[PDB]
Amino acid sequence: GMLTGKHVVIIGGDARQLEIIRKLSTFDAKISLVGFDQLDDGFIGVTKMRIDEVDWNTVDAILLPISGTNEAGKVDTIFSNESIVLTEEMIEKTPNHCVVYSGISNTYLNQCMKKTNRTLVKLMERDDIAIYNSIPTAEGTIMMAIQHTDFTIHGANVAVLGLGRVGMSVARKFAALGAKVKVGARESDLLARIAEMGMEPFHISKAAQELRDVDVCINTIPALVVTANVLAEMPSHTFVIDLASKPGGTDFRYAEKRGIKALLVPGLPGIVAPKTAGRILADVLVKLLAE
Amino acid sequence: GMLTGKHVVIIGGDARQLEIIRKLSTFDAKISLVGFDQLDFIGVTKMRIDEVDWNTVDAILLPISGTNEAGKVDTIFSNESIVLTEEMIEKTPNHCVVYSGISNTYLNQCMKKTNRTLVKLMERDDIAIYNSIPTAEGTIMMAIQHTDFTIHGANVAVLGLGRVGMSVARKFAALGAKVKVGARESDLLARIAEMGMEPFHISKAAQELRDVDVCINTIPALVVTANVLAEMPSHTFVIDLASKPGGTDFRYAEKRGIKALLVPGLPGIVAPKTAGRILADVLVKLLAEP
Repeated sequence: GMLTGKHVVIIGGDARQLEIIRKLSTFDAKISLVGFDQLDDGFIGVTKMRIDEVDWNTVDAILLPISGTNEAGKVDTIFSNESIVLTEEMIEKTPNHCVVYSGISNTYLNQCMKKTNRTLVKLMERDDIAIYNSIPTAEGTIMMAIQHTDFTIHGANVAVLGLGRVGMSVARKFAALGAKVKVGARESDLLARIAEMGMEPFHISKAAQELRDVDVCINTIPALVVTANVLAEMPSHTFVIDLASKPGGTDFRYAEKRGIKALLVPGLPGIVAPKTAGRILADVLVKLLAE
Repeated sequence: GMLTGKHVVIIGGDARQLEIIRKLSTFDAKISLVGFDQLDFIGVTKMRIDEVDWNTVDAILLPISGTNEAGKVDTIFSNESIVLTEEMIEKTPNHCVVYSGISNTYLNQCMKKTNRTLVKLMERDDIAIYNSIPTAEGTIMMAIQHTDFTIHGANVAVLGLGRVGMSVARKFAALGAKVKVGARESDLLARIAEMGMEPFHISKAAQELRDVDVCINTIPALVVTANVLAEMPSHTFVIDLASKPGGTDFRYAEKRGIKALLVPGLPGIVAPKTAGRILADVLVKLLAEP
């Protein structure tokens, strides 16, 4: 009865959340479930409701999707067509010890927490979770690159921008699939690592020169790197997949203008491996809530 | 190795034909295009089937699928109906070669009766191996798309280590799946081991596929039998890449509730430009031979 006597509100999400809802249930947690009216299924301890029906002063924890909220406090859900906004007013009704869990945050969300004096846990800041999550993200990126190109990834020129937690997983998989992979980064240790991985490193400051023959470009850097000048030198058929958190790292307006297909693609793990991704979150959540 | 003086008629096709047209134009072949009135290409003459100067055609290039049993030639670049008849073929010079991917009864019989040579490009080992690449990509794309779990760490079986199977297995292994490959011949079982994968004798499929998440068939024989499917996990996804009717008992699969798909044409679906380039490269060589 790990989570016995604990009350959590689960607000929105995707298929990943189904794994979280299930595990928390089995551990005897009380669960108020918002944004899942389309969810035909039932679970022990789970009560579906509207955000305006939540009993805030008894909630030990608020579980938001990996994406958190938007700048207006709006929470995404694929299990309802209903709008869900998480306000400051709601959060202040919670007990002092109430903790909010997300994947990532933003200014709006960070500001709510700030002013309401509530703790916020951004699960994606845990390098381990971030690394595990890079696996389905890469899978989704590969699936997309294959789907949206009229040529094979095998033998194509592929650039990955950034050799962080995701970039490292993404680049490795394009290479293992037969792409000629080049990775852009600023840090010398990272450029060294790229070389060690048998890939072609380049200093990120030379993107414009280095991307002129690239067929597929995957951005992981959370900053404007795929600028107009970069885009201007790219082949007309290039596919840019931007994995960086909104607004990403691409001049989408310019890409569009010069006819380069560029997409900002979040939530890939929820789309391609929701069971795997969700169970990972569920496992960590059970542990964290049980502290 | 130019094709100057060569007259080729390209009848119908799809996006892969665009790359064939482009190579041939570069190699200076004279090209009559039938069923592309919606197109726009430099160095080509668009026309109707009924307008072709057969008397001077050195080669007829058909879609990968050839024709229907009535001689109909499909195209996505025109609303015009096209049927290649014996009468047309008969008026080509004696040396005229017809190129397709595969053939059928109609085509085989036109060729027999007119005494013209037919080349079925899909039968070539080189073409088969090149095409295995976009096939493997399509397969990976599909496996990723249809599963709620990562392929990384999943149990994946590939049946057959032939032309297609080797490429398919290699790519799932690169993706971090735990890959087992079924084959009959001891040399292929050896190769599977050398590739870092788990081999198993094809005759033990029923037994070895009891814990498989994704099963990819490449064997053009009934190997994913009722007995095999009856032992597999309920959630298993079967992708059958073997030529029709494939190598799976789809009717038992369906009743058993096992997801099983017969998936032809991956190269044309996921990479028609590469598929077209592969065809173009062989075609320029074959077309330049005396």
